Amino acid sequence: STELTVQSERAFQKQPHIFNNPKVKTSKRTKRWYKNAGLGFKTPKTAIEGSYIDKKCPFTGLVSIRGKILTGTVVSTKMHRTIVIRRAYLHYIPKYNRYEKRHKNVPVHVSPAFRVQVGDIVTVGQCRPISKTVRFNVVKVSAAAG
Amino acid sequence: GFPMKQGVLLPTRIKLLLTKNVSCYRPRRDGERKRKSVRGAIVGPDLAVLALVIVKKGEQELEGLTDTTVPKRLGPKRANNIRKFFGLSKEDDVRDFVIRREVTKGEKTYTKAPKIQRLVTPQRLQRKRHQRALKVRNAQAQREAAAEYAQLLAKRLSE
Amino acid sequence: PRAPRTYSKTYSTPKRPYESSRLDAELKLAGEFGLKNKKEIYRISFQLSKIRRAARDLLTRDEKDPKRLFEGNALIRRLVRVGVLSEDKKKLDYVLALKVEDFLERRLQTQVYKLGLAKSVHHARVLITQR
Amino acid sequence: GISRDSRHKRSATGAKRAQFRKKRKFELGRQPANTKIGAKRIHSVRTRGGNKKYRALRIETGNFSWASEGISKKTRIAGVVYHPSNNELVRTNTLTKAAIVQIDATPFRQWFEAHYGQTLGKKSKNAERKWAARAASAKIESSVESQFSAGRLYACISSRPGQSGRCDGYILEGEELAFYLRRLTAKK
Amino acid sequence: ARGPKKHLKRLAAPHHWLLDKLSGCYAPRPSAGPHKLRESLPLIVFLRNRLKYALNGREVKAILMQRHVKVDGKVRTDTTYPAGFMDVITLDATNENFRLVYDVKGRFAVHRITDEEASYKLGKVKKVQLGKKGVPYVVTHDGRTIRYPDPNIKVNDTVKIDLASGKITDFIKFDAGKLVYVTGGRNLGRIGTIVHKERHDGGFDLVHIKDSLDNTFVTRLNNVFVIGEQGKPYISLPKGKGIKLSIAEERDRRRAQQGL
RNA sequence: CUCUUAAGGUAGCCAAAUGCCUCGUCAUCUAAUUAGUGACGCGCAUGAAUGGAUUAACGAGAUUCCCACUGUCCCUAUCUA
RNA sequence: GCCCGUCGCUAGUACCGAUUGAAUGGCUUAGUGAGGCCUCAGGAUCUGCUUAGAGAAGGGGGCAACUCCAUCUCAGAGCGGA
RNA sequence: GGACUUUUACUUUGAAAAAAUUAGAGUGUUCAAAGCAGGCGUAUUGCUCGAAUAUAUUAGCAUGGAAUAAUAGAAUAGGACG
RNA sequence: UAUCUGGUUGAUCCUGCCAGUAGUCAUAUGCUUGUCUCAAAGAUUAAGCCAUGCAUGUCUAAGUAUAAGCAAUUUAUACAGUGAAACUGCGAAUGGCUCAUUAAAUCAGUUAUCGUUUAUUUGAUAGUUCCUCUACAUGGUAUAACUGUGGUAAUUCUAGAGCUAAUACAUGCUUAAAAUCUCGACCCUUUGGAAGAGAUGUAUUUAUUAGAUAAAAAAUCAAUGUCUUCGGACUCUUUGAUGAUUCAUAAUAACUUUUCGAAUCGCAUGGCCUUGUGCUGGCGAUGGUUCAUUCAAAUUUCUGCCCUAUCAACUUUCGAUGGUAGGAUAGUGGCCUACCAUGGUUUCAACGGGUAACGGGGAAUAAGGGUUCGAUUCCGGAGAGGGAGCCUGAGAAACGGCUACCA
Repeated sequence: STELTVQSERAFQKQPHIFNNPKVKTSKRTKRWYKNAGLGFKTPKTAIEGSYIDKKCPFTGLVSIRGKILTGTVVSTKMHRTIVIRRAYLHYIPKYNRYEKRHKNVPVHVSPAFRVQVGDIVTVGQCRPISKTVRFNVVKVSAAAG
Repeated sequence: GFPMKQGVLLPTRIKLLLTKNVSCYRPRRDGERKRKSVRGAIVGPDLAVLALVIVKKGEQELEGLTDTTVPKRLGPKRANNIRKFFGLSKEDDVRDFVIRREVTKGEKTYTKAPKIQRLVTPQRLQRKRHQRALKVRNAQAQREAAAEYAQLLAKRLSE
Repeated sequence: PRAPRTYSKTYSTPKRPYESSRLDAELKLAGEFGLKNKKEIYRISFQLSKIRRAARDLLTRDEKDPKRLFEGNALIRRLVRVGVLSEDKKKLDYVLALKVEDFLERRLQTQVYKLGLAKSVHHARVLITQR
Repeated sequence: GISRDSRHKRSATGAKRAQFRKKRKFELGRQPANTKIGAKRIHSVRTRGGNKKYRALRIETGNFSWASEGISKKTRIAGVVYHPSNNELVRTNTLTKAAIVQIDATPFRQWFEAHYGQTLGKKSKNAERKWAARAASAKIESSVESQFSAGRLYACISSRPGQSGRCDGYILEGEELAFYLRRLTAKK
Repeated sequence: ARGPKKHLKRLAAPHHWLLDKLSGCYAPRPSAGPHKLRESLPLIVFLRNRLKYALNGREVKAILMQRHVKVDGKVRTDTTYPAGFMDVITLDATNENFRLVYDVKGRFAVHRITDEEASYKLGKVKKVQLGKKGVPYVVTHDGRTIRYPDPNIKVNDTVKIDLASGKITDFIKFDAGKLVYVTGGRNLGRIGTIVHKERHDGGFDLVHIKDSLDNTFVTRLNNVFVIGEQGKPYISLPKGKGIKLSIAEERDRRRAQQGL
């Protein structure tokens, strides 16, 4: 529900091997490593001018996007830095030459770069086991309703 | 029938998990441990036999023992191990020192001897010569093609 | 763990066991071609059905169908090579009108007879099965 | 023994699971090397497919690096000060990654005062030539300088002593040191 | 299964060997080697199933143990050695030089090349890597690695190797037009130019193709093996040039060639 | 259908605090039960505000058994005022 | 003519039912806890390094003086390993 | 000229795609069930065609289509295009 | 290969079942049984119990031969043929059997490893090791078989004393040229410069750095690099793969109970000149570190399961969903642990229950659609009386391995 003032956890929050010399006065108080995700996914401003950490962020972090690029609607933002996406479809029963509405809930990691709520069509991408349930990662976010 | 075991203490049979390089057990396959019975290390009256070894010799002679003496069976076989046995030095050529034993057939007796191992031979010295050659030759050749490529690379640029 | 040396059965008993009509016709056949039992007609009745089915299916397709032409003419070329289909009845329409005795006629049995050598199918029977 | 398998867990739905198979070795886990401070004691452990791991379970002296000054010196490691995971590690002085430990400062003293020719907050020709150039570059943080007076430096462990066998770390500089400093007077 | 498997049930073997159904429970099972065991060809199957130079599998070994056979110039003696595409095989004691190269069905045809040409082969590069000590290297489709390559050589480009020195001697790039051999899939055995490569980020680029008959087929980049220029092969193609004809056009070519 | 003497024991309940025979018969609990319980009922002599049957809760009421417990006992000993 | 229910005989089936009924399996609270594995120890027996004193060698190079490497033999004084 | 559906379902055609089984081409196991053989000849040092094809109705991937059926967009203008 | 018929009435037409009919890679049983081809076969009930035998061992020209083995001769006075035993190496994790467990598990098609391990095969890959007077014409110990002293009723039990090998065990030399670095005797004061001293294989661990790009111009601070026409100037200046990375790879400072860098074996018998058993030298074998290949493995994305609500809420017990750090693993991961939040699934059927449930390839039934079946020739899975634990090894939570409890 809320993004900490970075140094909230008992461990110091920093990007691995991104060093800034104290003997060298600059502009930015802290350097910032980010990358381009791939498959033509544009990295957001928030992913750059931020001081959020998230070692599980697609950009700015230590994961990567390969496998399956999915899309479903947001159904639960109640967690912290991960949400629940619903994926609706239609199974085909040969016998009745007809279909039935099925659905799946797919847990996804949501970077602090995106500020997403229930509603919101979202574009997630597969990314190795982050954490038991979670296997995918928010990458692009289509609008809500207004 | 059970054997005493070094330093268990106790004067009674017990069952230990035994392993490789341990008395009272010869492993029938690699990594096979076996729960086997064993006798203590302390002398009781429940002993069938008791091996002793003589340290200091006593006053009188022991007929089966001190009196008689028995030879070793095998003599030295390694180069220096023959040298050490007779006390030779590095340049003494063992070949004419090795132990020979006579074997009688019926009417043609013959002798035999080991096969001085570790012995430095013309062949061995030839092998070290080859290894040396191959190493230096292959190194230079690997530097030949090294610079050869680096110049093939500049002409992907300078042109 | 070997390979299942495959197989299949050759005949097909009738759906209705006692048709005085059918049972008559079957007996007529068994006597003139000199057969041994009803199985020797079931064998051929069954063989006939696939053929008519094979052709029944090919005909439903649009003509000049790559599969229809190959699998049809291949069917027709075989049926003619044995003497069951007329030399110029080489159409799938003409194989659906094919009937049992066409096949039945071409047996060695009714050839040993049909050109001397025997002067009786029952004679022809024993002549074949005695080398 | 220990099994890192996920089968014994529940499903997210909350459903239980019947046991599918017995435990396989290729999902095993082992007990922690809880690496304490003391005379060097390391045992190894045969891992998957040949391969050695090094159970460092007693360590003095690790290899640390003054990051900004570009060098590294092997010190001694005094005790454990803080630990973001668990304070019990601190109390029993236990060396993990992300540990925060006090280390000797004298090897870092002997470098500074000889590299630059200065003393930390109280001849020859080419020696002076070098010092003169290296000057205007050799003033460091006062939050780091004043530490030398005590002879022990705040450092953070970046090795994994249960794995590598090394208790290597890096002396805390920047805001990182600033942060652990703040945490060190709120509680310790 | 507690470890690597060592048997091959004769039914689970690759069909394109054409081993019989009956006559035994097992097939040879390629040893570990240059080619993927499913994409390979044991020497036992060549020397008795494809050449009939042997009957027993015993007499296969007796031939091999005589060192009677080189593969790519090196004398191979493992009964079930896994030879493959672009390989040569040289039965010296009978002046025969082959080259395992594809049928027009999907099989390994008995292609006899000259006593020359067997002094080289081709190689599809798989990766181009910077090795250690700065040295660069390429890896070909038969587990050959050649250090110090032409900087131009990228992935998918083929490579002219010798056969007693390694060493690349010219090569072909992958662009439009080139002459291509399909090495697997529904079009295995076919030959044609290029027309198009339809790249797909994420995975799987397809490569449209056209033969010497204006028939356009498509496969996956993986299956494409460049072997030279339009109408200009860098090796001797087997009979039929891997052109592929329908079952219809097959049947006509049979009955016509049949008789006289 | 009949007689005494007005009716002729219904709904229920039982060897029940009411059953003689009787330590009733069957089942259950036990090694073994004139005990207990569940049943059966031509019930010497059950039975309907002379109240009948059921009943949660309550009981220093009567009765059976289990667990725990223990000098009640086997089998006695020792100590203190 | 058809036909309903009590009542009466025989056989079969399921149901209810004292028995704090019984059996088998799975999962389990509490208490107890084998074994091998990891670890603090222990140290039957083994053993590497170093040092002074002793006996016997050969010279790193001298008219008498000078001084290394290797090997092995017995009182010891240290610090290490299996 | 390459990329290009607001977001889909649908439909076309392909791709990756085990063998056996099934369907089915050739072949005279003497016939057939089978098998994957075999066929021709100076048969005294030979020649030669084969071991096809189709099927997968879910899902994924690639692709031609935009009818039918869903869906988003400018209303306090917090609009589009440059 | 799109078919019906017999039975409710006195008779009729319907509803509607029962009964007949036909097949079954469908099992049993009965009666009968001549030939050819093909050949399933203790699945069902009891993954119930098992006498006895067998089913896993293995050697080349090429690791170890002092058999008091045999053949015998060798040119054989080190050995030399053949070779019991034993050591060393490799295999015993494949196969074969069964279907007990298992219902989102397994399995199938489809992905993923920018998330790991991999004996072996195949292709590559090593001049650096000591040190401010060193074995390299080759270091040091030990053990088996054997010998002899023995114990026990008993077994693939073994004790104590004596011997001797290695590609076993443990040690340990080696190689060219340049260059770049740090420390810096000293000299001469300027644009100032150095004499030689040490360091620089790979692997290990940690930090720092390079790994550039969409199109262009200056100003300075900091430390110092070429130059020229000694005033000041500086051009043609280098960098790979991916859709994407802290990638490949290189560099700097160091770290290390220091990984590897041939003390090995068979054939060959040649060539040089100062002629010394001097120097050079062929074809392999077996090793070896790192990468690649291969045979794999381990996790993994999407979609798909039979009956059931007389199962409606489930999950957080004592991890249930997530976050941060750590530990552990070959590695990702609530896999485990600390701390922190209260999340996670559900009428589109969760959760629970049943299955006489291993999944699939497939099988039976032929209008079509469907119905039923799949222990069982192939693939995947699992198990070896029940559980757990573990040694060895590349690989096993292995059972013709061990350890324990249970039966």
